Amino acid sequence: PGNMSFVKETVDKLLKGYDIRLRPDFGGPPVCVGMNIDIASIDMVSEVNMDYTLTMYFQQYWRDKRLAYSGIPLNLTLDNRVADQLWVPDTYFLNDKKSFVHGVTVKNR
Amino acid sequence: PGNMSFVKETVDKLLKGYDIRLRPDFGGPPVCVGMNIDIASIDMVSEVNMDYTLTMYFQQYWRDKRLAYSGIPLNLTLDNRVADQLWVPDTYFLNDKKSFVHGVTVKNR
Amino acid sequence: PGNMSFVKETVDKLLKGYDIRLRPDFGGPPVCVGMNIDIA
Amino acid sequence: NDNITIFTRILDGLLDGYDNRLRPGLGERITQVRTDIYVTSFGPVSDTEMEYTIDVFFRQSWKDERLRFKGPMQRLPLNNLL
Ligand SMILES: *[C@@H]1O[C@H](CO)[C@@H](O[C@@H]2O[C@H](CO)[C@@H](O[C@@H]3O[C@H](CO)[C@@H](O)[C@H](O)[C@@H]3O)[C@H](O)[C@H]2NC(C)=O)[C@H](O)[C@H]1NC(C)=O
Ligand SMILES: *[C@@H]1O[C@H](CO)[C@@H](O[C@@H]2O[C@H](CO)[C@@H](O[C@@H]3O[C@H](CO)[C@@H](O)[C@H](O)[C@@H]3O)[C@H](O)[C@H]2NC(C)=O)[C@H](O)[C@H]1NC(C)=O
Repeated sequence: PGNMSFVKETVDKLLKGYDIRLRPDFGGPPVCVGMNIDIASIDMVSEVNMDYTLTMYFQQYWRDKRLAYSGIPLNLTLDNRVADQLWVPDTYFLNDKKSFVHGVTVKNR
Repeated sequence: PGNMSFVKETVDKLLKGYDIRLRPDFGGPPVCVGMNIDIASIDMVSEVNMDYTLTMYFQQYWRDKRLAYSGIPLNLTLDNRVADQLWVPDTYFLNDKKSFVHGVTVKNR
Repeated sequence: PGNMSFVKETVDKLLKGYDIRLRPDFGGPPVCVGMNIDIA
Repeated sequence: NDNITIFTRILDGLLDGYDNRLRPGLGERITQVRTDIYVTSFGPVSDTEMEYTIDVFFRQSWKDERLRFKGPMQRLPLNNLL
């Protein structure tokens, strides 16, 4: 019943004052980003182009103390627009030639 | 006073409170969108693709009682960026495979 | 002066009240636009 | 005359404080999304890339309790910018 307002204000309290610019524990010890990949498929492998095309689900885990909450026991899934309101690691693929994130109906985040 | 400031305030009064989320005469009789076309060219026709490429000037014409103005005899022409501040028909091409509005210099609207 | 603040408050006074929707000398005579091209 | 005003008033009063980061029924229920497809055209199929193109209207429906409203009419076609 009142959970909706409770969780809304919880999330607002988390984001209010949150700075995108600063990584977790800025100035302190480094943040540990754990990663998983689930390979969907490998597309053409090209000798002529000396490349291959890969499609995958790519996941990253880290802990940010600024986002801790206690009133709600749920693992809270949020609409993907929140990613623009949070710090996320700048991981990039050093040997890629051309790549894109999928957006079939909404951007796949 | 003066045409420049007078026109500015007239347009502001038009757009003040203009709800783009409601069509003209919302709830009432349908709005009649008259339209006409000037074809620039049919660029290519392909049997292997079963398609053809068409370039055209596409125009639409409708009343919006909210945008009626008085005291100015001119037909006001505005910068195309007003198009993002106005309601416009959801017209689309059912058999279109791929299309774009031209954007060199500034979007062709 | 060369003060950057002086320039900032000058530019802001140009943009304050500026309306992108209206062409220069709106209602008046046409705007003369001079084209020029350098072919690359 | 008045409907285009009372509905802007209603809608503005319908999503003030509305949070789109949250599911409808986030805390209490599973969200049943009724879905449907109309295949406008099928194909072409590509043997060499092992793919096929399909063109569809993709239709979804669900109930969001935040947005129930009372007014002179029972269905609103809203601009997709909403
Ligand atoms: C929210 O997500 C967390 C993610 O960590 C879930 O934590 C889960 O906790 C359980 C209980 O410790 C873990 O179970 C594991 O199971 C085996 C034995 O079956 C054992 O090898 C491990 O020691 C461990 O206990 C589980 O791995 C862990 N993660 C997941 C994905 O289940 C938590 O349950 C979630 N909470 C809710 C309410 O959904
Ligand atoms: C503002 O634009 C409107 C059009 O949106 C202009 O009104 C149109 O003016 C023309 C003359 O310039 C009228 O044409 C005449 O119409 C009849 C047939 O209806 C015919 O007997 C004549 O041969 C002549 O073509 C036209 O009817 C009139 N209305 C429309 C809907 O086109 C108006 O002049 C513009 N005003 C300014 C100040 O630029």
